[PDB]
Formats: sequence, structure tokens, C-alpha cells
Amino acid sequence: VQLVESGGGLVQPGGSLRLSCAASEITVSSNYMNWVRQAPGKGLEWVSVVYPGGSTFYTDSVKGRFTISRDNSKNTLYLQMNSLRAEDTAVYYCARESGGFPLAEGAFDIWGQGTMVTVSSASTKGPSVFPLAPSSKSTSGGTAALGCLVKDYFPEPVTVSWNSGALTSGVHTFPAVLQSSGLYSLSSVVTVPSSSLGTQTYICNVNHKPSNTKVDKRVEPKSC
Amino acid sequence: DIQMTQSPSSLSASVGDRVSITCRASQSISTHLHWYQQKPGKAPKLLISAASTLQSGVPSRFSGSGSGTDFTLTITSLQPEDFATYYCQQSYSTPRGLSFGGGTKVEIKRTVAAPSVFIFPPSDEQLKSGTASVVCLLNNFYPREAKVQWKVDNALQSGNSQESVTEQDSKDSTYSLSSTLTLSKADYEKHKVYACEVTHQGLSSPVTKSFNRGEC
Amino acid sequence: EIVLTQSPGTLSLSPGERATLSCRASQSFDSRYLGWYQQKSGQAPRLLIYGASSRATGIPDRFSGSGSGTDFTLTISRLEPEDFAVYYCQQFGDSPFTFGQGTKLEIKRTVAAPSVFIFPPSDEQLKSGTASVVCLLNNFYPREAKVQWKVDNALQSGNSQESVTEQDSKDSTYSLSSTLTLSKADYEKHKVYACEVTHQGLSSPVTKSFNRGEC
Amino acid sequence: QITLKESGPTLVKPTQTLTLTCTFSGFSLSTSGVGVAWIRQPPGKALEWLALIYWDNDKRSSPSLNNRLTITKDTSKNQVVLTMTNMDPEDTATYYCAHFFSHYDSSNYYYGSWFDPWGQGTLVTVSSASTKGPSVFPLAPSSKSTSGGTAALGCLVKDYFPEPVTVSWNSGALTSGVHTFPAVLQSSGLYSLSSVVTVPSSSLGTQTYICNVNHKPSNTKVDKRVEPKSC
Amino acid sequence: VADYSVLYNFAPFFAFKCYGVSPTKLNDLCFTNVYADSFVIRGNEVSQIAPGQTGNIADYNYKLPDDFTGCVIAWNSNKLDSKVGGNYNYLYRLFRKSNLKPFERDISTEIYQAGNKPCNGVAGFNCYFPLRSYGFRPTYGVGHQPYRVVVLSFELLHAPATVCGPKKSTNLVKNKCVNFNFNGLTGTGVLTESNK
Ligand SMILES: *[C@@H]1O[C@H](CO)[C@@H](O)[C@H](O)[C@H]1NC(C)=O
Repeated sequence: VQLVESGGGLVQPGGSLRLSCAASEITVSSNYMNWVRQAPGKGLEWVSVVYPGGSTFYTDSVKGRFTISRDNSKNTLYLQMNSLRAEDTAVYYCARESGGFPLAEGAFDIWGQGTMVTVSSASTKGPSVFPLAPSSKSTSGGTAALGCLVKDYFPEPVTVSWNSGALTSGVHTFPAVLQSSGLYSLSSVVTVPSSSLGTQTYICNVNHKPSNTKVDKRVEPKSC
Repeated sequence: DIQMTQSPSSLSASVGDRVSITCRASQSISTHLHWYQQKPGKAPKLLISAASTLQSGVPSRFSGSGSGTDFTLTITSLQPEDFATYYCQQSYSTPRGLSFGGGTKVEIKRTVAAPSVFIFPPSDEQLKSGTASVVCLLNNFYPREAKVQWKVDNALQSGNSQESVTEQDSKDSTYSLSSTLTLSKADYEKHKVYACEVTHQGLSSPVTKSFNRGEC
Repeated sequence: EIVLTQSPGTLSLSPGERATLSCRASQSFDSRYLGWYQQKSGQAPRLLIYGASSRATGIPDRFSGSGSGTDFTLTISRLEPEDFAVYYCQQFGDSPFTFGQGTKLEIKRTVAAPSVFIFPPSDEQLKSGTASVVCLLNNFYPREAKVQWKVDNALQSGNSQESVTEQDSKDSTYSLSSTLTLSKADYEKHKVYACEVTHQGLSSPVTKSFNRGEC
Repeated sequence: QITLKESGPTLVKPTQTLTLTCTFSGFSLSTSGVGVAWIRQPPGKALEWLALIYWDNDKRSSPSLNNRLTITKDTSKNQVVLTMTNMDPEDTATYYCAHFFSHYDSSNYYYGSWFDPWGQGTLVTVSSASTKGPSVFPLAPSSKSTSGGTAALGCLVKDYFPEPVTVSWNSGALTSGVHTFPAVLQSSGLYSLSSVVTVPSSSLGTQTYICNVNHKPSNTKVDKRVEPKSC
Repeated sequence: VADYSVLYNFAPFFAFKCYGVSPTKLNDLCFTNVYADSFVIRGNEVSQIAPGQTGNIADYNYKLPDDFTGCVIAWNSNKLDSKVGGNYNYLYRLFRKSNLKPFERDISTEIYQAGNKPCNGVAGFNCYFPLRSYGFRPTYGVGHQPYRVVVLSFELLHAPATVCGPKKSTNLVKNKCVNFNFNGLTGTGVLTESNK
């Protein structure tokens, strides 16, 4: 059995999109098929269901706005969304209802891998990389920390690596966050001893795939 | 309109400890609630069906019980890769009223780790564009709860700080905290010394970390 | 299955004051499915409270009960010696319908040492081929009292039995009988049979002996 | 006020099947909410319900004993038949049949459900043995002059079946300080008990002690004399 | 003769909804046939019993015609169908392949083969029994408590009508100019004893 998602992506507010969930070992036109909402970092949220017969129900928030469909040509689930708004950024899941060997109803036994759908007009562009050097000190216990701050990029995924991924020890990669401008920002810090501040060389690779941007920045400790 | 509260909201317990979550709904749900397991970054997986029945191929440690308006899910031997989120979902209003509980993240338990706190003033290159980002960094602390106070000329700041926490590390079971203040060029030139004050359970007293633009 | 648990196992309180018992449930279920039942020794159980929150038919206002989820409790305020009975908490939630384990309520008393007496097997029982010696503990409180059998200062085991009679309704006392049954081969290979009682009221062990041959 | 009565063969051999009659009066088995419940109680152990029949001929069996248990009802005769097979000596217990009802008020809110007061019940015992006349043996007081003016004597009952056995002393003229110990089963599938009266050591030489034990199943009315005996 | 006055004398009628025709009208016109359809459902699904409605019971178990004539009488029966330990004798079709035409019966008890793999008597994994049994426990809420429903459907075809409510008769007044209606013969006059 499998429920694979397809058609997700990023769209401006007020747009239209189609989601297709291909099903294997289970019949869309004979089972209880549910479209579920899940925000990044938040909890779940059921949206819509289609009964085996063909009758459909929608959650109160999106009543009159989503269109759920069953496709016998490819035993797939279709979802039509229009007039997209800023709250429509989340992962959608195609789930099977009334599943499980003991035959217990009310349950989402089988969950799809889920697809991203992000609705914003952030005008996808490149990043902005800023070094953060360790504070001017002698040793401070042999513990210095440097890092790269990525600011004003859109959209995810972005990748930050140290020394082509060879410098991973003691590396904290803060998950990205959203500002009021629709852009994104994260921090990536790495700790090295204060003695090693001036001995080894340090590089920082910031790759933005959707905008096709590569940045190499040398983070070098600064004095005062 | 079926509202579920899950207790505890966060349940930190070491491996092999018998843990027990409770879910409470407003109006009676009886047996029409189910327990699912979702990993961070993975789709949910069903664990407890019929509010009492274990699934097929699932370990026998899990046990779903409770009835009326209080429901319980207990894991007798929480093995190391069980640290996920658990959700309680009612099916009483299964036509339209499908709602979920908050969900409890299970986090690996370690000794108290004292964070290291560092100051990152904005680079001059970033100042050249009119944006100044000041970072307070806290590393290797446990538990997750920690407090940062942004002092500008011995005055507290709020409502304009971007705060992020990294997922629990797989080696030292610790956390990572980044607090960011973004200000305009005139605001950055309007003050001299900026500091971040840190309060954590691994620190007996809150610690100040300060820096001056005139000095550096 | 949902397991119930009465607490404590045996409650000892004098008539007049408030007596309170607890009943806890392994699993959760609604309040209305628990019932408090009352039964006397060798007597049919009688319905005390239905729903565990509303009095049954004809129940005096002294009886009361309250609880939620998996923890209920029952209380009797003005209890009389005849009201001292066994109370059970039983679930109506799901089959099987199981009661409590039974908690005995007894009248408190000053700790009194039991009078201890001996009873050798009679001659007719000796001629029967199997003998039984019985020694009696009388007029003691509480019921528990440790009893030992010995034959020429040898710890006998596995061949003795104990019988306890219900609490006396007059002096709040008890009676215990220790019976040791033997065959002729073991009966006629020693001299003295003794039984030892230890009790709260007895500051020291009390062993009493008798020789079959001399008496 | 409803009358409940239970009947059936009190002596049944092991690994066999027995049938129990329950008769009820004051209510009929054609009313909504009415049920008949069959319950077993081991001697000294916790209560344990077994079976239920509703007014609509729908029956509930205990999941631990539903294999060999049947309960049936007869509204016309106010009759209940409980058939239970494959008894074993441990099934020596007390059997009861009682009423089940529930309470509703103006919305059927179900203000709980209860049992009515139970019937008399029947002490049903299981044993692969033969009826044996009880043997009475005198337990005489030890030879003592005063001993504080306190002494004890009695009669021990052995080798009887089944329970109970009735004991009387001095034709009912001696019931002060008398302990009638409950019956004790020995290791050979056979029972024992005693009846002990406490009398002063100064009352031994003036009062004769006679004990009468009556055992209807064995039809034994045994009178035994207990006298003080000297060493 | 169908006296509907016995309807109101019955239970409180948690739902008593009449479609198209009014309750005060159906005691006047005279139908040719009546169908009384009785069953037991949950309180949540009582609204599902209506012309042109959707839901589990509306789709697969009992579908009213879009021009249904008559009405629905539902009332709680928590006194009867509530049993301790759950009453597991009231079933309903949870799985179905299609939607029933109005006033249709689906009593087939087979394994629902809703997956690619057939069952043919094997109730394993993707092999479900469509009949789920209600709990109807006494402690269940109003939505999940058992409710009895009777749907009355009326047929007024070209065949002669033989089912309709009773007709009242007054006293008998003689030797006075009155207006009379004798079995539909309507006139005015003075009624007198006769020897015809
Ligand atoms: C039968 O139904 C009528 C309806 O009016 C009601 O008056 C009567 O009480 C009912 N009888 C029984 C035995 O329920």
C-alpha cells in the first residue's frame, strides 16, 4: 500500500493549485479518503473526507473553497485549491480512514508522505550571508564560537555547510524562521578553541537551490 | 467543537521508563478516540485503535486505556527511538468535527548542561546596508527552557527579537538557542553598549554578556 | 478488564465515629457503573448504594459516597454494631461484572491476652488409629496471633490446621483453635506436644506443653 | 418486596453437570430494564457474578466461564434455569440469583443501575466422596484444682460430610462462653471442627457435660459425655 | 382508518418533522397506501433522515426520495436499547460501493473487498466487514444514545383511496331546520322520524 503526494509547491496569494495522491493496493473510489492539514511546527488538522460512495465533506474553515475528487483513471486523489491565502502554508497529507487489522474505525492508519504547499508573495531571491566572529579574547576556557547568519532569502530549502561539510563537530544549525517581510533567516554556529582561531582556515558555504545562488564566506576572528 | 488537552505537554523521560500521557476532551468521547505517533519531519503513524486496541506489527509495550472523558496511553519500556510526538484524535463528530490534541514531544533525558553564552555583534559589511543584527548565542543547555533579556543601555527589549531553538543534539542531548535583534543604522548609532542576560537552570545566577561599539 | 481495589483490607474502628473506605479502579469508566453492596456473615448481600453517588432505597442519611474516574470512596457516619458488615465495590461498566475484594469492619477494643488451654486426643480417637490434639486461644483482640506446634521441641510443619471463629458480639473477642493431626507411628515416637501463642497483649511468647503418656 | 429462592442438588460429583432452579415472585420477566443475575461466592473469598438474562431472552456470560454456562428464563412460570457443567471440588461455593434494574427520569439520563436484595442462596459443594457419619471425641480439661477458676472443655467433630453440622450443649442450657468453630477441611477430602465451652475448674466436679451433634445428611444425632480427666 | 391522534399520545418525539404536507393536513386528505419504515439509529444521524441528504445512513443504509411524501418521527429509547456491557445486536452498513436508490434494502453480509487483493473468505488486513455495531451504552451522550425512527410514506395514486383519518359525527337534531351531512349527502331541512 502507498499514498504518494504530487503537485505541491509555492504559489502567490490568491492562486490555484492541484494535488494528486497516487494510491497503491487501495481504491480511491471504494474507501474513505481524507485530505489533512499539518502546519510546520504545529499539530495536525483534518480538512476534508470523501466517502467510498462519492460523497464529500470539508472542514468549516475551507468549506466552499477546496474541491476533492477521485480519479479512477489512475486510482488517485485530486485536490483543487483556489484563492489561496497566507494561512495555506503547510504540508497536506492523503490518508486512509477505517484502516488497521483489528477493524477499528475513526483512525488514519495509513498516512501519505505529505507535500509542501506554501502561499506567499515573497518574490523568491538569493540569500545574504553575514559572518559572526568570536569575541576578542585570549582563551576564555579554550572555547570560541564563530558562525554564519543567513538573512533575507526565499524560499527554503537553503543549506549552510562548514568546510564543504567536513566541519560538523560542535555545529548548531538553527532552523530557519519567517520575518514580516516574507524573507527567511537562520543561524549556523561552530565552536573552535581560541588557540585555533588564528591557526586554521575557516570557510562557510551557503547554497540556495531555488534561486541558484552559491556563497563562500571566510569567517575570520576580529580584534578590537 | 471537541477540544482535547494533553498532559503532560512535554514528557522528558529516560529510556526504559514507563511513561503515561493523558488526553481530556470537553464532551464525552467514550471509545471514539485514537492515538497516533508522529516523528518530527515524518507522517503520523497509528498506534492505539478503538481507544484500547493495539495495531498489527506494533510492540506490546504500548497500552491504550481510559474511558468517558479521560483517556490514557502508557509505554512500559520506552525504547531509544520512541522519542516522538503522540496525538489523540476523536471520531465522535467524524462527519465534520475532526479535531486533534496538542501533542507531547518525548525528549531524551540527560544531566543538566550549563550553556555557553556568546555575543555576536553585526558585521561592518552588514551595517553598510543599513541592517544591524545582534545575536545572543546559548549552547549546550538542558532542559530546553531558558530566558534571554536584551539590555540596551540597561533597558529591556521585547517584541522585536527573533528567537530560535535547534532540535536536541544526538551526542550530548543538549539544545541551542539563538536570539536576534535587527535594527536600522540610526538605531544602532543611537546607543553604545548592548548586552544579553541569560537565565538557565544550569546557571545558579543569570549571566550578562556585553559589548560596546566604541570599544570594538 | 477493569480491576477494582478496596482499601484497606480490614478496617478497625469503633461505632460512633466516621468510617471511610476507598475503592480504586485499574482502568477508567463513568461514575454511574459502580455500586456499593453490603453483606453480613452468612447472609445475603444487600444493595447499599447504586451509581456510587446516589443513595439506594431506604438508606439512612449516615451512608454517603463520592468519587470520580478511577477513585471512589464510601463513608458511614453513625454506625452501630449490627451495621458492621462487609462492603463491596462492583463495576457495571463491562463484563465480567466483578466486585471488590471485601473489607471487614470491626469494633475496636483494648488489647487483651487470650486464655490458652490444651486438649489432648481422647482415648477413643487414639484407638481409631489417628489422633488430633487441639489447643484453644480465647478472649483476644485483634484476630491475628501467631501459633506454633512442636513435638519434643521440634518445629512441626505441614500437619497442623487453624480455625478462627467470628468476633464475639459481647466482649469484642475472638477464638482460635490449633489442631495437630498425627498417625500412630509419629504419635508414639515422642513424649511431649506443645503449642506456642504469641500476641500483642502477651509481652513474651507463651508456650504450653503436655505429655501424652503422663496425662 | 420480591421473593427469591434457589434450589438444586447440594451434593454433586466432580467433573459433572448441575442444574439450578431460581424462582422469583413480585415481578415478571416481560418488563423493560429487568434482568436476572446468577452469582457465585466462594467461602470467604470475594463476590463473583456469573451470568445475566434480560427480559428479551438475551443472555450475558462471564468471559472466564462462558464456555460451559447457560442461563434461561421462563416468564410464564416466573422460572429461571442455570445449567453449569464440569464442576470440580473447588466449585464448593454459594449460588445466588437476584434482580437487575436501572433508573431513568424524564430523559432516560440513567441515574445508575443496581441489584435488588438477593435471595437466600444455596451452598453447593463438590466432592468425589461418600457420606460419612461424624465421629465425636471428647476434649477434656487438663487436671487442675483452681487455675484462677477458668477452664475449657468440648467435643470435636471429625469425618463428616457435608457442611453444616448442628451442635447443642446440655439441651440448650449451656451457651455461655461457647465457641463453635467453623468446619475445617483436612487433606483427605474430609472435614473437622469442634465446639468448646468455658467453665470454671470448680464447676467440673458438680456439673456433667453432654454435647448433642445433629447431622441430617448422615442422620446422626450423637450424644457425647465430656468429663474432667486426671493425669 | 388512520387516526394520527395516537401519534401525539406517544413519546415526546425528540424529532417530529413532516415534509411537504402539514401535520394538520394529513388527517384530512385520503391516501391510497401507507408504508411505515421502522429502525434504530444514533441521535447524531437523525438529521440524516431527510429528503436529499448526505451521510453514512443517508448514502448506504436508508435513502429518502427527493420528493418524499410523509414524515419522520424519532424519539429517544435509552430505556430499552441501553444495556450494561454494550448492546451489540444493532448493526449498520459502514462500507458500501454505491448509493442506494430510494427505499432500498442492502442485507448482503460479505467481506468488503475494497483493495486490489481479494478476500474470498479471508478477513485479513484489507478485508473488512461493513456491518459495524452500535454501542448504545447507557452512559452514552445524546448523540450516541439510541433513537427509534419511524418514517411514514404516503401513496395517493389513481387506485381508490382506503387509508385516512376518522370523521367526526355530531349529535342528531330533529324537528328543526338544520344543515345535515349524512355520509357526504349534504342538504338543509327538517329531519323527522319516518316509517319508510
Ligand atoms: C402503546 O402505544 C400507545 C400510543 O398512544 C400508548 O398510549 C400505550 O401506552 C402503549 N402501550 C404500551 C404497553 O407501551
